[PDB]
Amino acid sequence: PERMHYIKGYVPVAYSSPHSSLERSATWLGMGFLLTALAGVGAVLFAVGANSVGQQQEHWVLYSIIGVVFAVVCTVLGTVLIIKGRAPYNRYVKETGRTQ
Amino acid sequence: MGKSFALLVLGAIILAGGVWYTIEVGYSVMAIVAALIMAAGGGIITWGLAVAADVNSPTSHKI
Amino acid sequence: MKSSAKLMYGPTVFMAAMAVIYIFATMHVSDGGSVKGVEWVGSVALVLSAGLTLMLGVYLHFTEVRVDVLPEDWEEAEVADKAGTLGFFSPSSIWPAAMSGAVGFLAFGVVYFHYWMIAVGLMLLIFTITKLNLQYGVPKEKH
Amino acid sequence: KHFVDPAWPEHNPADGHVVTELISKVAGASSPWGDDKEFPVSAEETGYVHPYTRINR
Amino acid sequence: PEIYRGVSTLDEPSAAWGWHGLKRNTIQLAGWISVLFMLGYNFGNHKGHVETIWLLVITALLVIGLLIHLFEPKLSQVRTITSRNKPVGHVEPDWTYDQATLTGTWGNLTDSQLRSVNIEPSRVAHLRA
Amino acid sequence: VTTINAIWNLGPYNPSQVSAGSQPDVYMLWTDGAARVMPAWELYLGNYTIPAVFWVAVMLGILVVLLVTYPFIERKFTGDDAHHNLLQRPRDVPVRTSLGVMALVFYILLTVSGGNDVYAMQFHVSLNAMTWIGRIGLIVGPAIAYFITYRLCIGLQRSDREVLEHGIETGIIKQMPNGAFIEVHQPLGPVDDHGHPIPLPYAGAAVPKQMNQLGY
Amino acid sequence: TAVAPRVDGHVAPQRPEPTGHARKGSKAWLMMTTTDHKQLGIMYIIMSFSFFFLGGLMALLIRAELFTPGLQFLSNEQFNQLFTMHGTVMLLLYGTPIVWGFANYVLPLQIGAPDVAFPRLNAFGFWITTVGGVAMLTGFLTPGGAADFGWTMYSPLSDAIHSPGLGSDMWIVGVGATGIGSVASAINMLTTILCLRAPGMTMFRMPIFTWNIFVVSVLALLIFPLLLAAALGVLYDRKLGGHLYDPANGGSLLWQHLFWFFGHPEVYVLALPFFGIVSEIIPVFSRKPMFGYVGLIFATLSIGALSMAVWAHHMFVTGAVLLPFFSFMTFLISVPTGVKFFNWVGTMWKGHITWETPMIWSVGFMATFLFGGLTGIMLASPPLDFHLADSYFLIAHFHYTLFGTVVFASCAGVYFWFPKMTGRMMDERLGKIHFWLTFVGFHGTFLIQHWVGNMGMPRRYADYLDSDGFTIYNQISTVFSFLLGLSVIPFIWNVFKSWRYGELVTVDDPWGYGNSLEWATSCPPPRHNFASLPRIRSERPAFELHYPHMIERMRAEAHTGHHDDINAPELGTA
Ligand code: HAS
Ligand code: HAS
Ligand SMILES: CC(C)=CCC/C(C)=C/C=C/C(C)=C/C=C/C(C)=C/C=C/C=C(C)/C=C/C=C(C)/C=C/C=C(\C)CCC=C(C)C
Ligand SMILES: [Ca+2]
Ligand SMILES: [Cu+2]
Ligand SMILES: [Mn+2]
Repeated sequence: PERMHYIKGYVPVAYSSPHSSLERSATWLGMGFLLTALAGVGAVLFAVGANSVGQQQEHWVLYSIIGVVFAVVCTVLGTVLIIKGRAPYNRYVKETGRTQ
Repeated sequence: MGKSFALLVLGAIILAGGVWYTIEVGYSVMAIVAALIMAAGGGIITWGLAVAADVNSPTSHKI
Repeated sequence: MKSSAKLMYGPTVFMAAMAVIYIFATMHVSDGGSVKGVEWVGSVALVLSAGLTLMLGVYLHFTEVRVDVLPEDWEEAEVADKAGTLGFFSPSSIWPAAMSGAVGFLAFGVVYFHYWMIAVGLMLLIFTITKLNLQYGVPKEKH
Repeated sequence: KHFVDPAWPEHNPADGHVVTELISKVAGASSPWGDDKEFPVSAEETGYVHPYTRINR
Repeated sequence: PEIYRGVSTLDEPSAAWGWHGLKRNTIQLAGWISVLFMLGYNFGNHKGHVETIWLLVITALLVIGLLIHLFEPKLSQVRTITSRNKPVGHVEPDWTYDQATLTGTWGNLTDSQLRSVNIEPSRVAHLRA
Repeated sequence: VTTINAIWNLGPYNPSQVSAGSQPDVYMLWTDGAARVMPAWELYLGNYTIPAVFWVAVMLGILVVLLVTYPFIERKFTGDDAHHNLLQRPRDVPVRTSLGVMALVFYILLTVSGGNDVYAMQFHVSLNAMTWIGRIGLIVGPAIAYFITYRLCIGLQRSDREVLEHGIETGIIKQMPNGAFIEVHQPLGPVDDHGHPIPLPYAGAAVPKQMNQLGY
Repeated sequence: TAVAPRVDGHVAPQRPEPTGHARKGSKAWLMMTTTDHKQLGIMYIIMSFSFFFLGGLMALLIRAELFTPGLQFLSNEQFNQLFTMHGTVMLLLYGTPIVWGFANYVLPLQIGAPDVAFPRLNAFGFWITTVGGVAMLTGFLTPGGAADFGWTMYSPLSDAIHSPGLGSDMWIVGVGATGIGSVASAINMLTTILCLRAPGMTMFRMPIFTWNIFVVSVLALLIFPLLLAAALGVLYDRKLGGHLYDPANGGSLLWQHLFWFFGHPEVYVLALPFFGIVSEIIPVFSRKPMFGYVGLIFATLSIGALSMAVWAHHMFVTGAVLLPFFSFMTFLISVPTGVKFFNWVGTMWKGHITWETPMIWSVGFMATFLFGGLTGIMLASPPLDFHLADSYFLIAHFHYTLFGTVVFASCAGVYFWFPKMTGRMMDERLGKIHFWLTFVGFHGTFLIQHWVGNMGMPRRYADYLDSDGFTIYNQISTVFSFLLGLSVIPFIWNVFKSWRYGELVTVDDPWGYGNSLEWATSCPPPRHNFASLPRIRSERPAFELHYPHMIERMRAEAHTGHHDDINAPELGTA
């Protein structure tokens, strides 16, 4: 423990190493929000589709705007959080020069 | 190759025996038994085809 | 237990977000072919499903900040690391079958709703559970 | 000071602890007879008495 | 392992301590008497025939069981080979011991492969000599 | 604390009146159940008749004779006449204990057939189905009881031998440096120099099967 | 990395004897007191298939009655009870128990543990599930028969007013006893994976099967107690004078929402483990590792996460649910299933496929479930569901998905792990016969029911007129249904014969290229599953154990355009 040791010519499977991104909570939370973001895409599609046949005439702008707002906040949150969770991996790749 | 011919032929008449009886009897309880005879014929047909499949591409090479 | 403590955060946040989205949606969208108004069944289920996954995740994380670098989680561990006692495991026991039968008797009792069957079922059930829990601690025969 | 059952294993709290609601020194469940024991033991140390017995013919 | 009053200790571990083996003829006799009684049951004053279906099914299964117990047929152990499985004369190498010793199935690995398993060949050159 | 035979609400006897649940006492229900399951076979011979209830008398008498004369029909097939003073554990005598459970299920089927009027009323199974359950069960259920009881007894004594030749399985599992998962067994008798128990001969006395039964 | 010195006169451990050599009485008391995960899993599997045959007999009776117009030998009541009990036993007594049986046998071998976390709890789960099964089936002994309200048990039809008779109650208890049996099985599988993993087996070196079982464990723990609460509420309304499910309280839609919130995760619980079983089978017989491993893990977790939001697409014709939201979510849940399909065909891409029996079953499962899910997408859109809902189109859809994911893939799993479970190999010829019979009989039975569903035949119809215009299609369905019934004869005979006289297994992996850890140990395993643990270093312990010379290739060709990271300098010191 406390440090790894690889000889030249040896390539391991990278997962669950101390530098791995799967081992940290930011990444998984970002996956959750990234999945959530597609709901806003569905919402805006529902709004404009209902508009296409002359329905939802009294609220369709609000539904489209709130769908887009939720989508953009969720997707940017997921992307940023994922990148934060992957920062240790980038530092390790700078450190060692091995990708796996 | 092999038994698959006869196992098919034995079925082909039994299936013919089934459907004929099905078109003979009216809507009745015996129509159920006619369906069973017909399906038994179909099963022996596929049984012949499956032994043929095993003979064409064996995967248990040594008897 | 690091990875599994933290991978539970995706399902729980997704369920919570769906719960809030759904509550706002059903309380506002007056679409034809449906009736406006918040529905409590479904929303309660979503929030308490998020609750279940959050309970699991938070307990596992709260525990995992205590434990050491176990060899099963160390990516280059040797088979000699885990040498020693793994733990105690029950070799055999008749009591799972007995208490399954007791629960069956109780269930049949509430089927017909004969009160004596319910009472005898509950008594038999706690008896069998107690015998299960005291199996490896019954005193030696007192002479 | 508090009482301690002598079956309790000895340890130094200053560098660890024996068992808590969250963590323990075992992967599975602890031994009902004490993890500090070292089974097996001798025949006479077992306390068992095997009976010789015969029946009529 | 000795035989006591007709039964082997391997089949009945307490064969010497009591009454263990009923003769197969007795089992047959009891079964046939039971079948005769259960076929007699269907000569009473009952009118329906659901009773008959139950009786006839159970007696048919009784007779099937009694016939197989009478003859006790057998099949042979099949001697085919299905896949990379090997015939009965095979000897299985301890792959784990070979892995942990670089001997047997893990012996004579080249330098590249030894590096591929995080083992420097310098610590192994004499072992493969 | 429990009422029994509340006669005050049954009224006095007169031969024209009867109740749905009118079974005899519990210890007589078997001889009621016999009368319920006999399939009405009656003989007519000119000026005479043997009623259908003579056969239950014959059956119950045979049932009582078998119980009365049991030790001698045990002798004739067991092939011994020794002066035993030590008891047999029932697991070690699978034939007799299997016949005992067989007789128990026979007696219980007779009993519940005697009480089937109440059983069908309460648990909602058809009354004809209960009589036929009694009839066919008095043949079939004894056989199933014999089979299961015999195999269970053999399994019990196999567990006894397993302990006596390998020692108690504590349940403490430990991993060796090779990764092999081993369970430390605690011997009862001496151990060979290879480090494993020497088997003890079974003696008919109970074998301890856990470590809480050695004081630990 | 350490290399040990040689041992003087070493001999491999005595691997256990195969099955069929057992003495008299060698399993009775062992069975009654069992707390071994693997024997217990075998009996799980046998009991589940017993219930499978029992339910399928009722299915064949249904088909025989619908062969022609007019009620030939069933009434309306008997037909109703038949489809109710067929659905209930096939979903709850076959499917979920077979899932937990395969989990109990395989998962400790895959994660390199000796036993499950809680043995007696596992035995309790088995026995209580069988108790629930017998309670559920006891309804037929009632003079009035068993429950008759469909496997969903919609209200007010299940009210005390509208469903008297004790069979309706026995269903409720039989289901509940089954549900807690499932929960007791799940408590183990989470705790086991969390606490008993082998050294060096990090979480992302687990096989895909145990990942699916993990996700299914959390999903099942979410949803079984909700069923128990709803069911106890219904029994409370029935036996006492309760009013919670009264229609004037909104009880009908309350029950529908609560039940289907339970029920759609149940179908995903049946779905994921068999996806995992084929995800283990396909890499072995194509001699290629699993394609997109962590991608498949993310897809499985995505299915688990989406299953909880999809539930109300079973109610598009109720006029109560919000259509666009649930239609969008049940479109989203198609994506990871398609990812899994793409990964399967990808790992098969330019492989060396050998066609032993489990590979045949796996490709058959893929072919069937493709059309099943393709039909499910059509059911997902409301405007098509307005016509399709609760018709024979729905029947064909869920029989495609269930018969594909459960029956085909469970048979694949049985053939795959029969060596490891018995120490003997199944008859190949009987296996092919069984496969072709089941395949042709199935597609004959259920492909034509799409058309009767479209033409207008509703589900659960016991009798129909000659003038309606769909008698010939039912006749074609019925003949191939009897063929489906006949198909299981070779399966039963093959299992029976192979158990007691089958080909003995010598090597640890008769298929040759087993990737997962259970193929490194003996056939059968010892009592505690492992006489020695390999050096676990990837998702293929057994493969890299048995083929050391392949390792340098296996680590190098893994990624398209793989980086130069093999040439990177040394990183530390011992
Ligand atoms: C194991 C058991 C089951 C599985 C698996 C299953 C899968 C699905 N089902 Fe289902 N089903 C429904 C929808 C789906 C969807 C969307 C999927 C998904 O798993 C399907 C995804 C699977 C695939 C295999 C996808 C295709 C694969 C690929 C690779 C391409 C990706 C997809 C693309 C590109 C989109 C498709 C493109 C197009 C152009 C169409 C709906 C409603 O949307 C109902 C209720 C209808 C009603 O009115 O009652 C329903 C009803 C049932 C019932 C009803 C029981 C009863 O009523 O009593 C059962 C038991 C059942 C079981 C199962 N079902 N299903
Ligand atoms: C896992 C889930 C399921 C499987 C598998 C399954 C298999 C079949 N199904 Fe189905 N089912 C239908 C037809 C079939 C047929 C022909 C088979 C086949 O797999 C059956 C053949 C397979 C067998 C396996 C039986 C052969 C038995 C033999 C050959 C011998 C028996 C004797 C013995 C002694 C057995 C040996 C015993 C030993 C112990 C060794 C039909 C229509 O043709 C409907 C709709 C009808 C309506 O109107 O609502 C239906 C309804 C349902 C429902 C909805 C119920 C409801 O709406 O309430 C569900 C959830 C469901 C699930 C499942 N079903 N099915
Ligand atoms: C009063 C007092 C004193 C007391 C109480 C009352 C009384 C007296 C009582 C008495 C009782 C008794 C003694 C009883 C007895 C009984 C008995 C012994 C019985 C017997 C029976 C038998 C039988 C029925 C048998 C049968 C058999 C059979 C069926 C067989 C079969 C076989 C086969 C089929 C083979 C194969 C197997 C299987 C399938 C399982
Ligand atoms: Ca009809
Ligand atoms: Cu669904
Ligand atoms: Mn509807």
